[PDB]
Amino acid sequence: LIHSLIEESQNQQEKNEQELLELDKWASLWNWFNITNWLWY
Amino acid sequence: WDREINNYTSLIHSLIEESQNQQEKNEQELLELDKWASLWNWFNITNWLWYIK
Ligand code: NA
Repeated sequence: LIHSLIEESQNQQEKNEQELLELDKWASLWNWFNITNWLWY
Repeated sequence: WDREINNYTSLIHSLIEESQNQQEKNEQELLELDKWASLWNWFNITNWLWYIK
C-alpha cells in the first residue's frame, strides 16, 4: 500500500514538473509577442 | 519580461512549488510510515515465533 502511494506521490511530482515546463513555454510565447509587438510598433 | 508576465509566472511558480513541497513532505511521511510498519512487523514476527516454538 505504502509503496503504491509513494509511486503515486512521485507521479504527481512529475505531473507538476510538466506543468512548470508548460508554464515556462506560455510565458516564453507571451514574452515573444510583447517583444515582437514592440519591435514592430 | 513585462509586469503582467512576471505576475503570472510568479504566481504559477509559487503555486507549483507549494504543491511540490507538499508532495515531498507526503513522500517523507510515507517513508516514516514504512519504517513504522517494519518495526510493527518485527514485533509481530517475534511474537509468532515465540508462540510456535
Ligand atoms: Na528572455
